[PDB]
Amino acid sequence: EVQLQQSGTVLARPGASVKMSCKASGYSFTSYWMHWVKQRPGQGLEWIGAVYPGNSDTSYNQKFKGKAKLTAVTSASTAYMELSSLTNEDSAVYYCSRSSLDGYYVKNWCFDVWGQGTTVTVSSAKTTAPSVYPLAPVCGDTTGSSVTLGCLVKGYFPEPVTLTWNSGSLSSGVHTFPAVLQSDLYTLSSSVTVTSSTRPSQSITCNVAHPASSTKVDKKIEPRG
Amino acid sequence: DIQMTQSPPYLAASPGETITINCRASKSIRKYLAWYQEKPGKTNKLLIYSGSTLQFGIPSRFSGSGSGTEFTLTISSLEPEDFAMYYCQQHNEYPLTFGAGTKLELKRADAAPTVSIFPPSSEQLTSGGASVVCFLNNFYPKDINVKWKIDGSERQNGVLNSWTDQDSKDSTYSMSSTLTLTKDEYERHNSYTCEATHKTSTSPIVKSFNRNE
Repeated sequence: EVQLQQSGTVLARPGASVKMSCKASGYSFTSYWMHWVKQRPGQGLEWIGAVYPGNSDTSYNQKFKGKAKLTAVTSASTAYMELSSLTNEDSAVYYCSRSSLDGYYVKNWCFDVWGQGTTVTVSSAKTTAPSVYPLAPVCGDTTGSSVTLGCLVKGYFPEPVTLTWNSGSLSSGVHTFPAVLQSDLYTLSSSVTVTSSTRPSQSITCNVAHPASSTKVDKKIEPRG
Repeated sequence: DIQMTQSPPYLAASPGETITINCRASKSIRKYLAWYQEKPGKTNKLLIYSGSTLQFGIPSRFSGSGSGTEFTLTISSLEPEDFAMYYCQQHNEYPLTFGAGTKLELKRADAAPTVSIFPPSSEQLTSGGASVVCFLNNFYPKDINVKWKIDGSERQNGVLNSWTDQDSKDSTYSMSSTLTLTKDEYERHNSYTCEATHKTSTSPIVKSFNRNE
């Protein structure tokens, strides 16, 4: 079965360099052009370049002549891409993909196999653990039937953080939102709705984990007095 | 470069119906256009190449037509798993380029949002910050406006919104708006309002609280 394993996320301070891998398995590596595609959030896929491992030849989008260097190691079935002079602009997902036809002269074809993507985050921001504040309803507002409780997770970097409600035992009626950038730092929230009989008669606790700063906290949600 | 424009960007539909989306090239690309399905937690799948050829292993409900300048993709009979993101890529010349994408959404019953507003946590107050959070939950369609009012005045600065994608259980969206103030600015006012205007109601859904309450 044909795979392309890409390397893990990288963080990089502006102006820096970064090099990523793409380990190809289960077909003749030297016979197919490996392509690199870039994807920034809401902005569509751009083609960067491609390398022909069978003769180590390479073709680059004019837009990346400066930016990218592609290389292959054929003993290892791997292709590499190295991006230099980093910028916020270069913060994106980068994919390698296999041309769907073998052969050297089918340079511009489509791709049948993609890798899961490598994430490049380019930031001057420092590693910060998040503040975890609990959201409890407006003083004395157990409304009609249900009750929504929340969790605010503020000013951390880098991504990600992972949240659960009551150690993960409580899991429907949860909405966890995608993080957003405030200045340098990420912030995200999560809601959980549950029947007004469940609470404040039982304990509901928010569980945030930020692996990047080795933080694990639990805010129990307390009624407001 | 050749420029792809895919239309529509968005599209809602239901299991069983047909849809067909567009991709237009800025110049002639002979017959050479491919289509990719993009789905969270899975690698991009090739669906069609050269305008009309099925990729090995792709169901025959996917079909493609076009040549020169105008192409389509058609899904004959939408399957749950077909709700996804589709891109077109031209394979006629250097440099390869893509369209922007079409997002294919599962249509369901209009659903009014369940609003909730939350005052700053005391732990936040103590450290000098004050964030008021407002959860707008389980609504359809996706279009919504939220409005922060301080003591009656609409306040735009310091508001950060985030939307979830279409829910895997009931297909609804959910939102969270967080206006962030300095604790000093926070106490300078009394009335905090979150107003949500949504297709389901001619009048906005308002929720607020008074700082001393």
